[PDB]
Amino acid sequence: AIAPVITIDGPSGAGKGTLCKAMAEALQWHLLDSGAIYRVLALAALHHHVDVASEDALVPLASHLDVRFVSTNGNLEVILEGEDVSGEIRTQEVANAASQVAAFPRVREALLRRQRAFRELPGLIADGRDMGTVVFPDAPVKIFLDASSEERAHRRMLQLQEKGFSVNFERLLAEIKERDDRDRNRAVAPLVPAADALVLDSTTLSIEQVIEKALQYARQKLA
Ligand SMILES: Nc1ccn([C@H]2C[C@H](O)[C@@H](COP(=O)(O)O)O2)c(=O)n1
Repeated sequence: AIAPVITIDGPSGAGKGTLCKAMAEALQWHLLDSGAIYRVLALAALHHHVDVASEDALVPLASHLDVRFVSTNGNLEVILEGEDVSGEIRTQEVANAASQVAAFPRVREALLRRQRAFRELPGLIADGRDMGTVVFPDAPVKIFLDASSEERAHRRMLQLQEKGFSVNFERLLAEIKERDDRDRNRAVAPLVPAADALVLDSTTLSIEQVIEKALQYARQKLA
C-alpha cells in the first residue's frame, strides 16, 4: 500500500516498455508490464477454449489465471501455467485478443488485485493504459508518454523490418488506430491521461531524450 509508484500510460507502440525498463534500471525499482497480463489472459482463453467475446466466460479465467513474471535479466520473461510464453504473447493476434478481453469491466476488476500487488518497496514503475487513472490513483509520479499515430506506426514498421517481417504502412496505421480507439472509447477505465500526468510527446525526441526528461521529472517530484 505505502510505497512510491511511477505510472507510465499511453497508446500502443509509444515506447512505454523501453522507458519503463530504463527507469527501473536507473532507480533499481520493480517493474510491471500491465499489458503483458492482459496479453497472457488472452493467450489462456485461446488455449483453454474460452470465448474472447464472453465476459461471463472470461471472468473465471481472469481470477484464477496462473501467471508469473521474472526479473528483467536484460529482458522480460512471461510465464503462463509454468511455461515461458514471452514470445507468443508478442504477436498481433494475442495483441488483438488482449484488447477484446480488456474491454469487459468485470474482467479488469478481477485483475485489479494482481496488478496492485506489484506495489512494493523501494518502488515500482507501472506500464499500462490506466495505471495513473485507475490502478494506482495516488501515484506521486504520473507520465503520459505519447506521439502521433503516424510516427508510432513508422517506428513499428521499422522494427518489423529489422527482424525481417514484411510490412505495409497503411495497414499498420489502421492496426494501432483501431487498438487505441477501443482502449479510448471503453466506458470503463479507458485510455486518458491523469489530470496531474505529465504529457510526454516523443514524436521528435530520441529514445535518450525521452528517458532524460522522464527521469528529470521523476527525480524532481520524488526528491
Ligand atoms: N493497463 C492496461 C494495459 C493494456 N490494456 C489492454 C489494451 C491494450 O490494447 C492491450 C495490450 O497492451 P500492451 O500493448 O501495452 O501490451 O491490453 C489495458 O486495457 N490496460
